[PDB]
Amino acid sequence: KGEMNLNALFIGDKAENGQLYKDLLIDLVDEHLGWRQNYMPQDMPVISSQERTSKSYEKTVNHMKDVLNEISSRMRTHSVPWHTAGRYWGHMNSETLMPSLLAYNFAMLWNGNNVAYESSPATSQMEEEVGHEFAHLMSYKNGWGHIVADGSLANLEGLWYARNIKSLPFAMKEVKPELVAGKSDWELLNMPTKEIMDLLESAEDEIDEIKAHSARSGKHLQAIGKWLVPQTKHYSWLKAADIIGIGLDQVIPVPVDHNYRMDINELEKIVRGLAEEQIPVLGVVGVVGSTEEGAVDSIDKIIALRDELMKDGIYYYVHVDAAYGGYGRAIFLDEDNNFIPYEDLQDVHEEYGVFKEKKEHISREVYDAYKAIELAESVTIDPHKMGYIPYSAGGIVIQDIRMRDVISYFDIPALLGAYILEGSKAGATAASVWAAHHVLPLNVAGYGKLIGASIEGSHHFYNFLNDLTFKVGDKEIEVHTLTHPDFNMVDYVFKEKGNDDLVAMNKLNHDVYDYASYVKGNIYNNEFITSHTDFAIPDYGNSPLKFVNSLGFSDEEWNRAGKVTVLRAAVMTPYMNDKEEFDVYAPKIQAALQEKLEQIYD
Amino acid sequence: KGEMNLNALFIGDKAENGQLYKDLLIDLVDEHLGWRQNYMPQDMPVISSQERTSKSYEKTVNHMKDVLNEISSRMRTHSVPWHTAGRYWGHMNSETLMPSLLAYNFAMLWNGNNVAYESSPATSQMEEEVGHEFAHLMSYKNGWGHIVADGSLANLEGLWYARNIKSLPFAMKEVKPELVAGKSDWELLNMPTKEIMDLLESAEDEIDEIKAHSARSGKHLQAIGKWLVPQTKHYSWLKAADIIGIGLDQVIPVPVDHNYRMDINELEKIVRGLAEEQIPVLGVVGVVGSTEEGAVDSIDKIIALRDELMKDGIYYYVHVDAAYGGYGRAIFLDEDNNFIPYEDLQDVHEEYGVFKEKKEHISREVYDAYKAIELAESVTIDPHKMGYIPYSAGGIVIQDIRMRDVISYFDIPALLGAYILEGSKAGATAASVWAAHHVLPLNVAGYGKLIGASIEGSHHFYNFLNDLTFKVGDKEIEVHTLTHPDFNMVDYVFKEKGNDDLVAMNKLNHDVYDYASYVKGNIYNNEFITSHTDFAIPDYGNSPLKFVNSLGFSDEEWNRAGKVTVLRAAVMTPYMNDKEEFDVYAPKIQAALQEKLEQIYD
Ligand SMILES: Cc1ncc(COP(=O)(O)O)c(CNN[C@@](C)(Cc2ccc(O)c(O)c2)C(=O)O)c1O
Ligand SMILES: Cc1ncc(COP(=O)(O)O)c(CNN[C@@](C)(Cc2ccc(O)c(O)c2)C(=O)O)c1O
Repeated sequence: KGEMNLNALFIGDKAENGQLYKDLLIDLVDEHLGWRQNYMPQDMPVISSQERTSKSYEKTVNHMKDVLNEISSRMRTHSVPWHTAGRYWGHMNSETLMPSLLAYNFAMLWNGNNVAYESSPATSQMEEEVGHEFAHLMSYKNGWGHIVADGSLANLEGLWYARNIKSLPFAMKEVKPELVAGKSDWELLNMPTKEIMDLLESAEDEIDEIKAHSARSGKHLQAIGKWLVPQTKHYSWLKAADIIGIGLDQVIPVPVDHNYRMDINELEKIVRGLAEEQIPVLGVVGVVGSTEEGAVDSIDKIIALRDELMKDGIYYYVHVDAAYGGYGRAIFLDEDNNFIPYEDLQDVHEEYGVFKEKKEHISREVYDAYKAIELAESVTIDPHKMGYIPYSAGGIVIQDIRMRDVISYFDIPALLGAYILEGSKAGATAASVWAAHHVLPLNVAGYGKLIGASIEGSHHFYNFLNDLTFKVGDKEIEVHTLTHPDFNMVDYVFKEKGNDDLVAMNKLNHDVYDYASYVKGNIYNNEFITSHTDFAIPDYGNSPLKFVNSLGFSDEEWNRAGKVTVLRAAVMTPYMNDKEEFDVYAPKIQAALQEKLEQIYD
Repeated sequence: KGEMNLNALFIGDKAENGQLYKDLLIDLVDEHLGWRQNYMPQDMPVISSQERTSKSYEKTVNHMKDVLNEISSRMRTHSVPWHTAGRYWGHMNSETLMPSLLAYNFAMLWNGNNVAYESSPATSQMEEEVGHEFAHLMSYKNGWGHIVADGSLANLEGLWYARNIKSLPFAMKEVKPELVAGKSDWELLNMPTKEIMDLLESAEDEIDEIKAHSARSGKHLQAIGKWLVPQTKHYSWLKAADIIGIGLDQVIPVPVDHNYRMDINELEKIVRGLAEEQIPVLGVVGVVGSTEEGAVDSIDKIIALRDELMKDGIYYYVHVDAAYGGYGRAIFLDEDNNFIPYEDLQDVHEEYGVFKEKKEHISREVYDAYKAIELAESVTIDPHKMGYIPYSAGGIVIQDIRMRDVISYFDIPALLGAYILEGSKAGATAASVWAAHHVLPLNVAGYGKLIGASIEGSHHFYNFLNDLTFKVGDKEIEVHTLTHPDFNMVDYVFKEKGNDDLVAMNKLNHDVYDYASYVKGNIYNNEFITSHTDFAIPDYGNSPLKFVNSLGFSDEEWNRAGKVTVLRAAVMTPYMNDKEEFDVYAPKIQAALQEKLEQIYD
């Protein structure tokens, strides 16, 4: 429809569109109450007119008012103001899409459970569409998807899929050896996922028994392999191994590079060596959007490697943790859902308003990674992150809908609970995601413009911080950024011009956070709020060494400190894409930081 | 505060309190927008006055209106009208508490994540209170609890707790044998949960290593035991075994009686025999509130047995699945949180308005079961069920807060995600439960009156159906109820006076449902809606035999049909507690059923 103002799809940092929200909220509530009054309209109201004027009613209503007044006080005292544009530079949390908030409230009035079509048939159809929409976002042909409570529970379901998938070859031999005839025990534990599926889908009257001898029985859980994850992974993955059964001991950290993306060379070493040891890879986890750095792993090279190892009879499952950057793929899809060629990206992004300045914003290495998500088997995608959908809304997407039969217990499912890890779920959550996917198409005409604004605002902050020098009473403090953002997270540190004590930078940056957080002061009066993370050698290795040395520290001071405290800003605000609007909040950030540093040292 | 009208704590079956809802909704939204405008009030609105009058804005707003209009159409076409009182007699779904709906919407405007205190400190304190409130509901002293996305995910976390708990004895010997010195391998796999906890809490500088050798490593998952569940259990438990690692093969169905409650004698047989086989019980699952019958298992006798077997060195973990009836315990607690003596129940329930007619409504056998929930280790409680809190809100409660350290990864937790199975969670979900727990105390002064009304309305329907005879063209059809409700679910069947074909009753009852559902007709025009369930011998055994024979069928016709189709009504409406209000909807149900049966046969 030509052009779409994102400035109307949010309530606003200063409640600029608060009447629009309130008016559409009331219009929707009024439509639900009309539905209610006109279901069995011959029935007269059970709550009488005199009951609603009684003292019993007034005392109950006044008590509700007192409880809601206490919720209001606590929420307006101890809550964080990330709705503001150029003052919040911290965690992956900004404003949520008004269409989604309006739709959750509307559907919550029906209280539908999506575990069963019978409970809410309309919210259930919406969830199936949302999964078919998640598949077409990931270019998965004949794929599927479902909303998960959170992204940690979706990462778990991924391991559930793979755990049960690698267990199927061995089980097939134990129930219908005919399917896996002439196959070495090790050729079974290195069978491609497509073949395992094609075989199972062939044995119609045997799928149940093959699955009864699968990992669902509890056997072969240590034999299916070792889960390979980036070392800078999320604890959801550690927890996933513990719960699924493989155990934390069958998790191997794959080292990351100085851009904090998995070292594909090192992955090759780990995989090839474990295969010489005849131990399989249950699977490798690729991360698009790192928890602390916004780093996009080279899914392109992870999948390229898989192909090269298949010639040597080694296959691994690939699950993409795109909890953060999954919605980010929309910046690469046209209105016909085709991946835009890179040579045309900058031109298409000017035609659609994704980016306001015609320059490179996305590296071909991140483009190539986002593209190869279609060759992976499963993806964790979190609407409650860069989908700007309200919590709790996570998501999983599978490359082949048939895969759901490896998790299946017993067309739109009539019992989604028999195709998912969780049980009872809100259909309001589905209406929230469907509304957002329908106001904002999962392409360059909708979510692309929103993610583009997040990225362009991250780049303006990056360029602002890379020239920031202060002056705190004969103490010049310079700001230094960690790496060029692969998405929209800009990490940064503060340093005294001539302090070669990393423990002193790690204390400067800890003190900047302390002031830029609830730790010190009232959060309703903080002029700049940011996030903090420690990069410790136990988990990050010497991946930050290049950075620490660039700032003038030694490899011994690094091993002495044991870590670097980095400040993190996931720029999810969609208001700082315009350099002009950023240049208003620029002096407001510098002035705030000066005072903050001036309180730290005096 | 004397007396509390529940008729003001709901929007209404005919939107009687829709202005109150809308007015408190707008008052709350207005309080949030004021908070937003007055955080950094020196900042001028980024969305300009002219932007909000532009055609770009109007076209975007009109598209949002069109999407929300499509959600409205689909939701008002294919949704179920359970808000009505005496016309919906089906699944555990009625109206949700207005205080909770108002509070979710208010807190959703802050979009707080409860996985971390830093994200929303106010919603996080509310969740800790809600868990301390769940513990005092279950009389757990020094206990704790947390909100789970759903009850299936809470049942999983229970198995996570027990799986890791039984694994601790063996692991203790492998890291600090000193703690479990002089203990047989089998005395370790039959150690009481308190001792395992007291031992682990003693080895301060070793807990991490003991846990690293626990089931979290992936070892000893088949050695920890067999999970014992009622045969009429929920598939969440089957799924839980598959995911946790023990596997579906280590799940033993314990047979139920003709009241569809676990046969404690049969449990004794299974437990004692498996102990002679030297195979441990990972744990036994007790169910308060059955999925299809509303049956309360004798936790009293399950725990009594545990004590008796401990003399023979056999201990089992007990997890209570009170997803449905957990909130039901409030009907037994005084304003000082003491369990009311049974001899006084009827008198206290008249003093508090829990029951309007002074008669027995709760059997001493259900009282005794609800009381012994305090001796169990963990309980699944679903606010999104009989807590009348909106979906998705489930819950877990642990008898000892220290138990969280067996699941712990790394005062109010500063990272609840390291004490729970899930990750990112809505703080709005917490504000919804906290609001309900604060308007309705978890005792006889709040939730007791609501659950009492649900139960008294279930009893009036039970007594109505037990004398219901029709007349469909020389075909007299009589209604027969399954069992006396243990909570608020009344199961029932329809039968032709002289049809001894159970397959014909199972078709009569299937046809009654077909008409009383979305299967046949428009659901906005259904005058009576009910639920259906098949009781098959594979899962229910000969537990329905007494019932089928009472209706005049033979033990051969039972084995021929293989099942009985039962109609189910979980009376969660709080409006039918008054016989006078029920007697209005009584003729409206009989008239509807007559027509329904008259369509089936002609
Ligand atoms: C890269 C990555 N993958 C998966 C997940 C798990 O997702 P989910 O939270 O839905 O279960 C994550 C985790 N992301 N969540 C955060 C960023 C949440 C958070 C927000 C604000 C805070 O103040 C804190 O402390 C946490 C997390 O780190 O857990 C992920 O990053
Ligand atoms: C006794 C019992 N225990 C645990 C659970 C799992 O709880 P959760 O749903 O929160 O994950 C259940 C399941 N209860 N859910 C229902 C009753 C849901 C449902 C409502 C309406 C419908 O039309 C259908 O089909 C299902 C279920 O049976 O799954 C439980 O009963």
